Amino acid sequence: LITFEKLTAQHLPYLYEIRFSVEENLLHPHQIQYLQRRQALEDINQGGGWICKHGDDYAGVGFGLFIEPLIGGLFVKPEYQSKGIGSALLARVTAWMFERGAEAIHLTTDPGSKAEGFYQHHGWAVVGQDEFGQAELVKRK
Amino acid sequence: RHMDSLITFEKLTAQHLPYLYEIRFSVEENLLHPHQIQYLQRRQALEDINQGGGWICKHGDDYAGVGFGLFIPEPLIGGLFVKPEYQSKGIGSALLARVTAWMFERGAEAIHLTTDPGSKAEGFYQHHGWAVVGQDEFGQAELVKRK
Ligand SMILES: CC(C)(COP(=O)(O)OP(=O)(O)OC[C@H]1O[C@@H](n2cnc3c(N)ncnc32)[C@H](O)[C@@H]1OP(=O)(O)O)[C@@H](O)C(=O)NCCC(=O)NCCS
Ligand SMILES: CC(C)(COP(=O)(O)OP(=O)(O)OC[C@H]1O[C@@H](n2cnc3c(N)ncnc32)[C@H](O)[C@@H]1OP(=O)(O)O)[C@@H](O)C(=O)NCCC(=O)NCCS
Repeated sequence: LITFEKLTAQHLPYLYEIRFSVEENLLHPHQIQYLQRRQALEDINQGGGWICKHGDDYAGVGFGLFIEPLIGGLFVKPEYQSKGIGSALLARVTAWMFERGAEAIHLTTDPGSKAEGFYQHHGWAVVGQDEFGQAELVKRK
Repeated sequence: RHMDSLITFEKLTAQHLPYLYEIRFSVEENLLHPHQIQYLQRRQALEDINQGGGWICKHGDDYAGVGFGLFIPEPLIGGLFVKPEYQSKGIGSALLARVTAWMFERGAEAIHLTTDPGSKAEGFYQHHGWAVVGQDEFGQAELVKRK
């Protein structure tokens, strides 16, 4: 069955696997640096992540960070999308951020991507564009 | 006998995909460049693996190094990476030799690769008989090895 558990260092390979499985919100040049092992492990080790398994298959990953409160990543393999996994991960990360004391959470996403409407459906608002042309979204406590 | 019995080698298959990424992002030189992002997307990475020119190395139970050749679009070294903690143990040379021999056995008259100019890898390749022939469209050093 589908399980959600805390994302830990041992999940590093599967974080990459899920992240590179998606067909929208592909990795952009300015984001390469955050996947280098030392930085990816630092992100995981903030403790704001969950990973979803379908049996022994890794299905989705979501993590929040304080660097600034941010959704560091939210990705579900295409074959597991539209089953509630992304919403379940986002809800866990969002609650974690607010319990840590965040007043607002930020994220960026490809403008007009399916993810943009998904976040808006969950109460996030587009507030502009960053220097890289990504849509900036905010959710307040 | 030349290498610790703890170090084993497996033919690279689709099931190794997560560990290919893990090893690739562990290195501190020849970091991923913008023009190379596309080759890591799952469908493209699996297509690369499926050309059949790859091996992966484990140190004990820990994945340690990966190397793979391609014949399409042309004979190339598609990737060669060893985790920092497992470098200088013969793994990169072993993977390079395995891939190189497979390519030549299957008909390659020459193999090319690109690497960061002046990187440790550049000298490593030259030590194994590769020659710098120039630079590519991004300023990477282009190297060749001939049959
Ligand atoms: C975006 C993503 C994380 C969402 O996760 P998911 O598991 O597919 O989403 P869920 O199943 O939890 O929720 C989807 C549901 O939300 C609702 N929904 C989604 N977008 C909506 C919109 N624009 N308006 C109204 N409702 C919407 C729908 O009910 C939808 O169900 P449906 O697809 O069957 O029609 C996931 O699809 C994904 O990884 N996409 C590719 C990578 C990506 O863009 N990640 C975001 C990086 S910023
Ligand atoms: C480059 C890389 C693949 C080499 O693999 P490795 O497992 O560390 O190398 P090996 O143990 O098989 O061989 C190393 C030996 O090659 C020889 N060698 C290497 N560079 C040399 C040079 N410039 N001149 C002469 N001999 C050299 C040395 O004998 C060296 O021994 P040492 O490590 O004790 O000093 C690996 O270090 C790596 O992944 N580096 C980072 C990522 C990278 O640059 N990959 C290449 C992408 S194009």
